[PDB]
Amino acid sequence: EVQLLESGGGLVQPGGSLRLSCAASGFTFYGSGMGWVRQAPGKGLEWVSSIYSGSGSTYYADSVKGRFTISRDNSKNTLYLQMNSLRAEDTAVYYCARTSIYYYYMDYWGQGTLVTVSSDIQMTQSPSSLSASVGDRVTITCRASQSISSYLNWYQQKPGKAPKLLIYAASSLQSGVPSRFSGSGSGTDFTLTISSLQPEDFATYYCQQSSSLFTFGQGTKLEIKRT
Amino acid sequence: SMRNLDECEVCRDGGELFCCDTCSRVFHEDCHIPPVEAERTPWNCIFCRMKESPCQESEVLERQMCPEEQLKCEFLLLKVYCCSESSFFAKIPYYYYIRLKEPMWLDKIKKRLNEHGYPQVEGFVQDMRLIFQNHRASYDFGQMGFRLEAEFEKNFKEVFAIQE
Ligand SMILES: [Zn+2]
Ligand SMILES: [Zn+2]
Repeated sequence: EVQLLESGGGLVQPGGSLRLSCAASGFTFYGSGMGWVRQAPGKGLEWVSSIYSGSGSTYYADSVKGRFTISRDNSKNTLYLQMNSLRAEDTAVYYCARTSIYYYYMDYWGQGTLVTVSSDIQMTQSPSSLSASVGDRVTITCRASQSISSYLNWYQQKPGKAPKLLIYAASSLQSGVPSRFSGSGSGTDFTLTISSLQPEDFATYYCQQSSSLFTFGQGTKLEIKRT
Repeated sequence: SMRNLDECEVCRDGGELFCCDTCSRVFHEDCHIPPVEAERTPWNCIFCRMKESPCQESEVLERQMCPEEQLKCEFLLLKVYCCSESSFFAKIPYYYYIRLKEPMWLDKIKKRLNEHGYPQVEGFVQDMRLIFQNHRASYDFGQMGFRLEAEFEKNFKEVFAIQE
């Protein structure tokens, strides 16, 4: 029932401008925070901008400051990102994501639209890469530059798919997510744990702090062992 | 701004007031529970947040005070403080210096809850209930507290979805 559809992505000459829109349905649009998250081909997730209640409550990455302008029209249930002075750094798939204000997590993601061109909180994720077997106990960990209380989310992403929320509020299991997944930690140090690894759990896992703006972990690829 | 009131939602007084990003309610730093962090990006009050959240009582109390449980108790304590009777039960009880299970008052529960001093929901709910038990066993005070108690117990059931 909930749907986010992005559009406006395409080819631009460097220095040029582009306008992304995301059409939202299946939820009260004005009641929800809305974000843009991009991903370069093969690379990890990077928060770009999110808007809450109007133009007074807009937030941008240092990367895109004074260059991108986020906006919303609640009457048309649409989110916009105006993109100016475009670099190659900017070539990426731009996801439209809904931020629930319950504990500031992104529970709904669009397909993403592709743009082709011609003193924040850091999040370290150990290990970078992991090889495990079906049935094994997996523990990925996130450390934060400074304290982020319990404002820590865990996401799964699989090839050709949008990120999916596993854990919010450091240790709360998102509806639908299997019970083998569990989060722990508060302050700086956090842990995602899979009790009995399953074939479908082979994926990339990103953590994300919500405390002040959003910053994603580098990601952790969980791969099968040899037989 | 034109979209926020000029009286603190809890105590209806002026001074240093912090605007909720979504609703019109505004708060003194310490009037909101938990205290206002204007640092945040953005700041939403606990009512607007709890509005966007997604069984026997024995179960609820036994629950460890994890980030969600802690928020719900903070939500309940803010509602207690928003009731006009909160004044009476905020500080040391009047009876305390006169010549009874344990002296209890809202500011004591507020400090403990803000300090994460309750390991379970039970610790919070029991302290809240003790205020009224202690009250009942004294003096000439009419229905003072009847509303504060009734209100808490309605909200407690609703927030943790206790049996009908
Ligand atoms: Zn006040
Ligand atoms: Zn509010």
